[PDB]
Amino acid sequence: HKILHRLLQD
Amino acid sequence: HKILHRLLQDS
Amino acid sequence: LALSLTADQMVSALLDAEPPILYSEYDPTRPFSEASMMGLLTNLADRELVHMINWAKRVPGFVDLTLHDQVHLLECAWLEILMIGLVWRSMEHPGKLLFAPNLLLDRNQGKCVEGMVEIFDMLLATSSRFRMMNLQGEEFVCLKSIILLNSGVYTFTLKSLEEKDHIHRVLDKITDTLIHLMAKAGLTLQQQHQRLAQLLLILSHIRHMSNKGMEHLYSMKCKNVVPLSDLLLEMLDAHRLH
Amino acid sequence: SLALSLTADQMVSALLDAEPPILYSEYRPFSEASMMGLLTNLADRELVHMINWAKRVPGFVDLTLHDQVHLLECAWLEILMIGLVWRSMEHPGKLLFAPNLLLDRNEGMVEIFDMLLATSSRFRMMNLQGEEFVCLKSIILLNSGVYTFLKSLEEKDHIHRVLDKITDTLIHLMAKAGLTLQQQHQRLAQLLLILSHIRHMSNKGMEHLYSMKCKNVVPLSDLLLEMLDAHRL
Ligand SMILES: Cn1c(N)nc2ncc(-c3ccccc3)cc21
Ligand SMILES: Cn1c(N)nc2ncc(-c3ccccc3)cc21
Repeated sequence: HKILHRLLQD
Repeated sequence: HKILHRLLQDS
Repeated sequence: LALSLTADQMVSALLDAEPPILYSEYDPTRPFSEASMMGLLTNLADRELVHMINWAKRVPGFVDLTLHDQVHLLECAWLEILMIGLVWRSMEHPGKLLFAPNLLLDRNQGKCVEGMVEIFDMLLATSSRFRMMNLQGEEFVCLKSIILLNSGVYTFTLKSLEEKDHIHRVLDKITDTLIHLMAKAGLTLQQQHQRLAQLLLILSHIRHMSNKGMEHLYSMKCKNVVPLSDLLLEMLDAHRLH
Repeated sequence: SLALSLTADQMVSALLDAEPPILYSEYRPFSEASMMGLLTNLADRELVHMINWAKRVPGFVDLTLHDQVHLLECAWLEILMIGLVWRSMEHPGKLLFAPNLLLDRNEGMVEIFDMLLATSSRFRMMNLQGEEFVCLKSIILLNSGVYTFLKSLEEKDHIHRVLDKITDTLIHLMAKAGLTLQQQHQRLAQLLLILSHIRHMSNKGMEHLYSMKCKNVVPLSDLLLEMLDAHRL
């Protein structure tokens, strides 16, 4: 679960 | 450095 | 949609999405070390990335894409994006790099970071170029948006070719926008496409500054010179580097 | 001076006229060492030729030798790659390194291979024209190393003037092919932006060529070695 991926949903 | 130098003069 | 945006709406959005200039943790009580300075840049970048992500989302067309794709574009362009910003804000600062309002360095100062100077020279060079052409803000954000869509599009089953094509359509609008701008700037037709060429050619050197930037970072990493954020680690990773 | 007096069509005819020959490779299965041998053997020979084409790139002989050296030291691998890409176009899923050496993606060079193939997929999807390709190729030569440059300011000035010409020439080409103004600009943009992807493949290959170097797995010519020397120094 890459960091960037989650940051791109917040 | 130098081979290229000499090719660019070759005629 | 981004394709029904006009030129002037295209420009308004981008200027409106622009990130803030962030300050460095600059501690003027000690002299720089290699480790310290690098710390400062990696701390700054780390914080710019978070804002960057939010900027990308406001780049027209960009939210139309799957997360995996957004992830990829960003992983490809992040350092180009940081460097083109740095160059831009360094514009009016001849001989210096304005990483932050409190971190304005010259080629003499990056001295203590092994291998940084070459990249410093390049960036100051790009800045003198933008200065000499008189790069405008409206043109800068266009360039910056181009870099984000472009850099990783080549490196993109059936939903793939629609996504590609989508990005190409969007890049075409920004091209239309760059031209709009120059026309409005009172440029002749000839000067428009000459200018458009000069700026797009500048991206080549920015891709190039990035690649050298990346490899230098990997070596600070591989030397345990500076701790890198879990985000930095991951973005440097993407470049599967060595 | 003479480069700034050429016409759109004289520019084009001079560049098609300087176009290098498609050289051949060496004529069982491949070892790692054997494969890269052919590539670097090929590349070396192609270098000798590329130097002669550069001298016939209008504007190029106007410069000093330091500067041709520097331009060629920066551009060389980009030049090679856009040739392979251009030659590979009409062979979907393959790289035509030479007529006898036509490979598919079937250590580390695979990522590079995938990029070159994508570049060729692009050129294909755009239907790049030959006249367009030789222009792009000259752009690469004059562009790549000018940033990293009143003896000097004039020379840059010169190269940038030559570059606008090649760009005028690219536009001629597309107006001639009957595209609208909007489409000339879009198109011009699309082709310049590929150069960014080419500069990127080249920076990557340079590093891969640097490990294949440190490895002594593959002899490299004294030229090939010096040209790789320039990218570290
Ligand atoms: C030159 N450089 C390298 N080698 N690694 C770097 N990481 C980040 C930056 C950066 C961070 C914030 C603003 C401007 C530049 C610069 C870097
Ligand atoms: C990726 N790569 C490495 N590492 N070393 C290389 N040497 C030559 C080429 C090459 C030569 C002619 C056409 C296209 C590529 C590519 C190389």
